[PDB]
Amino acid sequence: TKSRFFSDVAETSSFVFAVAGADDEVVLETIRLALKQKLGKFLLFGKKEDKTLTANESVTWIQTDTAEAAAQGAILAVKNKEADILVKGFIPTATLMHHVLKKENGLRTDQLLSQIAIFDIPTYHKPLLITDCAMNVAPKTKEKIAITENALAVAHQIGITNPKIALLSAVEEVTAKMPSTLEAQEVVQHFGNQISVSGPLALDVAISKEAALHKGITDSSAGEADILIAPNIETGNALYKSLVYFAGAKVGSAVVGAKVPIVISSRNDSPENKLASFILTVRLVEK
Amino acid sequence: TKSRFFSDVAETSSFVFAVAGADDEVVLETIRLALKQKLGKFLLFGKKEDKTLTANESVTWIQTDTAEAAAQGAILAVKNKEADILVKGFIPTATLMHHVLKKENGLRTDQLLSQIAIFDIPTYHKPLLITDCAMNVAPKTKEKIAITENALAVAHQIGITNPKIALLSAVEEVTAKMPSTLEAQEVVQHFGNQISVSGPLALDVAISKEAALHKGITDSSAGEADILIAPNIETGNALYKSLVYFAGAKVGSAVVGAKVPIVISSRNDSPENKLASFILTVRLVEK
Ligand code: NI
Ligand code: NI
Ligand code: NI
Ligand code: NI
Repeated sequence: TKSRFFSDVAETSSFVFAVAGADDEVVLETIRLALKQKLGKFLLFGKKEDKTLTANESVTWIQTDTAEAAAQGAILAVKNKEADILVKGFIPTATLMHHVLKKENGLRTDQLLSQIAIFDIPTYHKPLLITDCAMNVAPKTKEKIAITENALAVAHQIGITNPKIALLSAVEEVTAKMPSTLEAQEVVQHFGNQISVSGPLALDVAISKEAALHKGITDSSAGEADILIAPNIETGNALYKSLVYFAGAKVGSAVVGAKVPIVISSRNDSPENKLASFILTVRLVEK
Repeated sequence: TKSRFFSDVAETSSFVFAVAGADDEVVLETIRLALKQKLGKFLLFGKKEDKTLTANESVTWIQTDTAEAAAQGAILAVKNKEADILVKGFIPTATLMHHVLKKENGLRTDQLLSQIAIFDIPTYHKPLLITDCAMNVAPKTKEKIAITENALAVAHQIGITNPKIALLSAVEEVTAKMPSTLEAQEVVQHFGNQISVSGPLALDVAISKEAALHKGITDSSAGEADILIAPNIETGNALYKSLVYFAGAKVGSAVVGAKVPIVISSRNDSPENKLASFILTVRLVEK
């Protein structure tokens, strides 16, 4: 038997999702699913109301004929404590973040923003957090620190014990030929022994006891990573997708580091994984 | 029912493997397995003979007390047409390649060398080639071309029809923020319509019809990639490992682009996957 982050017991909740661009089924489907299980309530900023959806007592529609004003309103709702979670609707991520990063809008803090995802992978025995798979493109040491910090906050917020973090690379030898290894090393040195952080580690070493041993790695944090820190966006994303498409993984994803959790789902995500993202952000709301 | 590259019918063969540093079980185990099914014959350059192994009529032992001379002999055996396949034994990859790349040793050609791997993934329906997962660290456009060229040669040599190639990235929007996308684009433009090459593509788009459609990608080469070209080593390697450790994949791997196929297996690989690498290189030998 394994540990699962997403159980068959529906998290319920009264938190408010502000949806920036509540249009198109790719956006609405997830909202329906949430309502079905009462995951929370919704503030919808959109062009064309779905009056079959907005009849729900937990739904309120805010007409916005502009993607600009759609992001703008959803952002302000959160700023004013009217919504707990920011959700990107049918608009570009660039448009949402342009407003999210606007300091006067008060969502930004000192932290780098980063995407993070939590996976239930049937061939793993516990939940796996992977970051950053969708936002930070080529983070260097400083950014990787912040990304790891955000991962830590997330682990703590959602009840992952004392997480084992693995800075991912292609090898565990630190070499000038492969900067990801060097940056991995310097991230590890930032934290020292404050947390269980290690790397550079290839993936096998990070999540397989057998592989570690075969590579002469003898501790008990190897093969048990709770959090992987991608070396670059392409690695994080490939990994994310292989888990979903080949490993049969269930995954919830969010952008963290702002005053509220942000959902930024992609067009390809299954309704189930997009719901899972809602659930994750609900689990991330600390009052 | 799916197509499998590695069948239950054992490829047999009379080709000769030259093993550079035939020592330690991590190296020998694979050789035993090959012998069991008569995959081919062996020229072993090693420190300490295994006389239980070398009694085999298909095995000949060449005493070498140096990793240097171990690589050196295995290389010369291939140069002289005494062996068909070069296998790295219990020595560093750096030591093997130092001799492999020595032009006077005649293994090198005009081509970039690259690692490539062929996967049978139960949740995919046909074999998947992924490159480069272990050698080229940060290939740019020129290198990615060569890598793709090597992939093409490999596809042709092993009977993969007209392969669909996908230049992998985190997104399909080409942007200056993410050079992998730009380089992907320029690789695609090198080939034009000579082959089915496309990208930048995130992984979902490359190997899932459903995902492509969800992203407004309407052809019939999407969701059917036969070959993925990694944007960088960390992505290729992560992908390789997730397939093995999470997707239950069977995988054979080789370094290609030299006069003979080269096996460079890692300490963590299962004996089965290492055998699979032997089989792949047997399949790669063209006389
Ligand atoms: Ni606490
Ligand atoms: Ni520091
Ligand atoms: Ni032909
Ligand atoms: Ni060109």
